[PDB]
Amino acid sequence: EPREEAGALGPAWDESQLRSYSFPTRPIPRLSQSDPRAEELIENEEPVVLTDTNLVYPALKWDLEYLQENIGNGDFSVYSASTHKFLYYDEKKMANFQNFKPRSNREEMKFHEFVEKLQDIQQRGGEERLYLQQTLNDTVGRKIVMDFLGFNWNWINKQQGKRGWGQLTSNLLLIGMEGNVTPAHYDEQQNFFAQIKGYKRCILFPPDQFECLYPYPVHHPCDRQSQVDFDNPDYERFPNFQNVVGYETVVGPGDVLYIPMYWWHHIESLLNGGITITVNFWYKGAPTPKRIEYPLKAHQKVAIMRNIEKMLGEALGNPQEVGPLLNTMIKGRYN
Amino acid sequence: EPREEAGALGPAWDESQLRSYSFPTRPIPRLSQSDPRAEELIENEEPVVLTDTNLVYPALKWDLEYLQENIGNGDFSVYSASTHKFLYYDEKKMANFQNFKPRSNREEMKFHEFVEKLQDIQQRGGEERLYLQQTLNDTVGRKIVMDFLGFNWNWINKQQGKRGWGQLTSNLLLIGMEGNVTPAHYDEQQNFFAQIKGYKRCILFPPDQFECLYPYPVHHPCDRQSQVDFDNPDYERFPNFQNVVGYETVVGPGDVLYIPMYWWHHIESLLNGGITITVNFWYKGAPTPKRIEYPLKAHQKVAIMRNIEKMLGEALGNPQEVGPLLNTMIKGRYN
Ligand SMILES: CCC[C@@H](CC(=O)O)C(=O)C(=O)O
Ligand SMILES: CCC[C@@H](CC(=O)O)C(=O)C(=O)O
Ligand SMILES: [Zn+2]
Ligand SMILES: [Zn+2]
Repeated sequence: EPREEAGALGPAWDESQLRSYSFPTRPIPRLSQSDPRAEELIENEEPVVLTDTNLVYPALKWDLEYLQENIGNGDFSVYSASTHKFLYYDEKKMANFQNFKPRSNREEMKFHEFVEKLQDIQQRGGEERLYLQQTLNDTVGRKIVMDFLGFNWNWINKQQGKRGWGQLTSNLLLIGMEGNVTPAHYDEQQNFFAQIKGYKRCILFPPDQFECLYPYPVHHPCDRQSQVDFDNPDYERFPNFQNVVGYETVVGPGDVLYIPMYWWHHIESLLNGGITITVNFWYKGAPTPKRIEYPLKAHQKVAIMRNIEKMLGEALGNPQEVGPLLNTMIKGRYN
Repeated sequence: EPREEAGALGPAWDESQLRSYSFPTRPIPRLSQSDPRAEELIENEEPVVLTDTNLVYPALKWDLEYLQENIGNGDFSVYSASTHKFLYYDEKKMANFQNFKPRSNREEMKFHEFVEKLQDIQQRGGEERLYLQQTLNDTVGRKIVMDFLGFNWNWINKQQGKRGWGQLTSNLLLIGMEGNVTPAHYDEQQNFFAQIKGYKRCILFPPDQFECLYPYPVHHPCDRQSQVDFDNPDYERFPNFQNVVGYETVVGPGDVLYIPMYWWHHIESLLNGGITITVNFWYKGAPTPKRIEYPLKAHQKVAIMRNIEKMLGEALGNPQEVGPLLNTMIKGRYN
């Protein structure tokens, strides 16, 4: 249920701001960084919302006005779409599938241009949607650098060490409009998802629900994204989606959600909730141990399936032939 | 159609001695060793019956009496079955499938014991069937050694050189009863199949008919054998068997059939034709070239599929899990 803001300022959100879907869920635990149960969840690669890390405490003051003045004059990737769904697609893989035409259009612009184009839309009441997704880099201004350095690196660096993870891969700056949705997908890296402004509903599915969520082929641009339209699921093509069960939570300013590697997640900025701001923290996972302990974990089987698809594309000399060969291998032999 | 024996001795066989099957066929070419078309077929890895190689000319005099006196006192593998079908099974793989109970029973016996047990069956009119399949080795007697040395090694050694094949792997001595059948299967080595006594109907299918013949899993004992009962094909499980087209021939004494590597073959000793004797010649194929030329040949795709199944069994730690994972990879993603 919804949490209550301090100072009797009422519920920060209410259930009417959540989109409706076909599957059940149960809540992700919301715990203190000092709670041993929170450490055991992260250790066991299960999601947990940490409420008091102060991970991005300096960034809680961030809003569009502050950022525009201080984030510098670098280029920012801004996506546009006529729908609320911002399906991610790999442009490098767009050669393998010349019949894929994305629904989101990426435009590279300056931050003040992003703010203005957002102002125009709001002014003219248009229905176009924007999502700014840009990796933080050197080009940011001095005050953002100061904020960045003020993150709680003491806490997250200990997490990185305790879990044996690799190095910090990148921080993504995410600024979306109310109602924006990132469809279900999984990432190959560990993720601390640090909410700054507004509220995001996060729905996670463990890696052992691969069978229910039907990722695209590895060579398709939407590799790692679910083929299922959560708003109109085709149960004839995706029958096991009827068995999908999620882990759900709403993160607000100051919350950090641990999204373990290979865990599916569906992320939506609450309806009529204003703009949302997030910074994520992506780390390479721990190295695979020399002695493989059976039985394998679900995410290890996912990794095997990915490797098979990759190698089959290399060996055949064309990713389009992967499907036919795989069918030939199984029809009447393993099904 | 049937060939006519020299000396006006009538047709060596007639169509009534062939079992009836559901698929069409067209004849394998019967050519002279000196015919350039025969060399081009072997070069292109297509089957051909060579009528005049003299490959096993010294062995044409072989019969049971001669062999019993001279083949020595080594052990011979003799298979028994209540059916005409002698389905091959790998005993080393019988651990992976503890629910597989073979229909053929292997007994290790002396050659005179093989002749006697065959005599008893004939005497009592029993319906039990035997198939002697034993690799020729050092234990054979002096007269068999003389015959073996008299094979046409000049011709076959040139074939081995011209085609870049590996070394001779083994010679199999095959002695079966009339009506005996070796069900459809493919071998990973090149094969010159040298008929000595009696007649065998050989039905071959190219490697690109993998989809129609439904081999067992690689880890099953019947790896490389077809799952289709040629006498009662289950078209619900094996629908593409209705599209199978074979290459057919009957080999007699003095014929040599080139069975290219990975080509399916179904071999049956003609009905009411007496005992059959064959010696085959298995060679490792040429090495795979460093630069892979696309498009791939059919047998290369078969090799890829085999390797995937093998690696998936190693990686998962259990061959029984290969099927489930492969299904998970494809359901709703590549089909
Ligand atoms: C562009 C990726 C951002 C994010 C989802 C979101 O907040 O809309 C996500 O999927 C992740 O941090 O892994
Ligand atoms: C045991 C294998 C013998 C042979 C078939 C047969 O003559 O019954 C075959 O399949 C081959 O030479 O490859
Ligand atoms: Zn993600
Ligand atoms: Zn064979």
